[PDB]
Amino acid sequence: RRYLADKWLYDIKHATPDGSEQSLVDFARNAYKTYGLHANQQTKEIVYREWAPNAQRAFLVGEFNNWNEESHEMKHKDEFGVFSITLAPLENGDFAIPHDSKIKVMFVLPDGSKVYRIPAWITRATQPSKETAQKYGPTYEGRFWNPPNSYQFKHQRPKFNLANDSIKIYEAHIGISSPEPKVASYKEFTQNVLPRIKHLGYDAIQLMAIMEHAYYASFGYQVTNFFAISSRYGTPEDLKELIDTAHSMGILVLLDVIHSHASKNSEDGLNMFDGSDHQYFHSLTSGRGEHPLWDSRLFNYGSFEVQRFLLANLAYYIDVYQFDGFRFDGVTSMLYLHHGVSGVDHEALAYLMLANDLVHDLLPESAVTIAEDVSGYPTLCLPRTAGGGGFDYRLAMALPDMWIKLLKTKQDDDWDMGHIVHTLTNRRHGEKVVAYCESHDQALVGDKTLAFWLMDAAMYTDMTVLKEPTLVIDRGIALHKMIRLITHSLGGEAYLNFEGNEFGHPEWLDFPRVGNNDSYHYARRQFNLVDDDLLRYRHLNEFDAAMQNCESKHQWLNTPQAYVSLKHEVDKVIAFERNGHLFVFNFHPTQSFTDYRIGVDVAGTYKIVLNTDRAEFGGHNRIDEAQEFFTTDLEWNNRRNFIQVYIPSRTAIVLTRQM
Repeated sequence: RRYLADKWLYDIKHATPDGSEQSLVDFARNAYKTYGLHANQQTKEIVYREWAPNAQRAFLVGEFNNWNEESHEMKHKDEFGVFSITLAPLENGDFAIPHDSKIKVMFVLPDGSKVYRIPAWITRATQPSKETAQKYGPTYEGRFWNPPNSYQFKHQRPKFNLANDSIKIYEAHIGISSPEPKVASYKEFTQNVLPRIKHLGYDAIQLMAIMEHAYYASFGYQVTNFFAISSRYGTPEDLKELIDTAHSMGILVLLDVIHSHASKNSEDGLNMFDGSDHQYFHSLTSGRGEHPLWDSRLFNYGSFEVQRFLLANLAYYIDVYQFDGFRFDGVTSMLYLHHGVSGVDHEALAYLMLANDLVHDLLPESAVTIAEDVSGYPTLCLPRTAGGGGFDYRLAMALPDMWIKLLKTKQDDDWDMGHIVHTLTNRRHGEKVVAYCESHDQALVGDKTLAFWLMDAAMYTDMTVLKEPTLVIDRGIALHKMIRLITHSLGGEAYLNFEGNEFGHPEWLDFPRVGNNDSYHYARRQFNLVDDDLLRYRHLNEFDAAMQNCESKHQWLNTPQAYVSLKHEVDKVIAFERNGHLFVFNFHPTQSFTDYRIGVDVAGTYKIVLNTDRAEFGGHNRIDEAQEFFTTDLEWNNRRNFIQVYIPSRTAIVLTRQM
């Protein structure tokens, strides 16, 4: 439709001093090696460069020259609008700027006034002290990171081929990852939570809220400093070790990348960086719209230095931190000119195309990219040789709403099985999907988790092991396990789980904020319930670990769609097959079934590999897992063979073929 992607690539490849040709990787590597600030370890010189076309003069200031506005003026802009400076070593032979001290760049504007900014490619920035804040407000401060010894990676990236391998994703947030009302750290995650995720068996960790942001209750979505990992949890070397460690564990690490919008903050953010309304962002008079959920600003992808900035940002996280891939947030607001309330923004789309090219050129056959897109735009996840966007996956954001309607309005006798199957299997061919049954927003104040819809206030008295389950608690535990498993096996090409729902976390989540007196009482995760043996929460957690490890041995996610054979409206039973394996579910409120027939297409002997009625999962142990299920050579539910099962009221099972 438009050929902006190809025009922009020719200019990249002949942007050399002699006119000779270079590669796209060479462009983005030479950029993060040439822009920002860089120390020379052999001569002790330092070089700094900075794009700022609206500014007339530029001066580097900070603790290293006592914020002097005259002594370190940069050389005149070249024909591309870039200031530059070489700092000689001091007379004693030392670097002229000390390590982790505070710095700013000052610009003189056309009207002669002065503004103060954190440099745009800085690698660290920090929240102010209570004394500074009473005076100057809540603005963050930027730091010059030049340590005496940089962390040296010891492990290679894990062996991974995107086309062939499955990926199961644990969605996590560093700060809430403890039972205490506080902000937890990178090192605590490395030592206390990486083992829990390895026990549960996920392939990858999706890190939310890593790009730096000042407003905590925004869950990470309002970004201020793009080349800086967040300081409220620790330092750049702490994170490199966290990733080196996951890599030794065989775990890929992905970054939540927010390139859809930016914070409205001015001094600690990019809004009005060089004084003007039109450097990184579209001007307000351009009428190019606003984000419908977040008070924010939007980028101008057509500027050559903005392409250099965002593309170097991707190569920097891959090369310098050894991240393995990305989830792009807010894709629905980027794709459309009305930002989600059918007319497409082709400049924003061309940037995502070039971004997918670079990332796959950097790690041939291994790199991963994912999209957050409510709308479901077609061709987003097809390759570039076929005209596509180049994404590998998208999220399945409609599924959680099906379960809420069921519990609020219907008696148990009146559940509709055919409606449940249709919702889970409706996806577009060639465009792979990440599925889940409740989202990180459903866990918040004012909302209700799955667990609360099922059992209500009786969770605060009758979740004890000491008394036999009441009628309400028995019903509730069984349904919580059945809902996750049918989502995992029937609903997509990858899986996702939000921290805490793997065990039925009660009550709600709430960050510190004005309406609760900045209370951290609900800004935490009661991992301690999993560790208490007088309660039933551990029953749900042990079920989750068994689900994930089953998939890694018997692949079923990154494979073709399932064939479904049953969905009965008076008995309330569902059954299907995928990548050669078999799945069965019974939802009836009072009746248990003996000798129920189930269909199967490849003859042989089958054995159960997962079962929800285990006592260790809170069940009543009515089901015998040592049984061999031989196939009968007779057609059933449109398959070539069948087996016969016993399934009590409210239980589910999975089976595979013995070679």
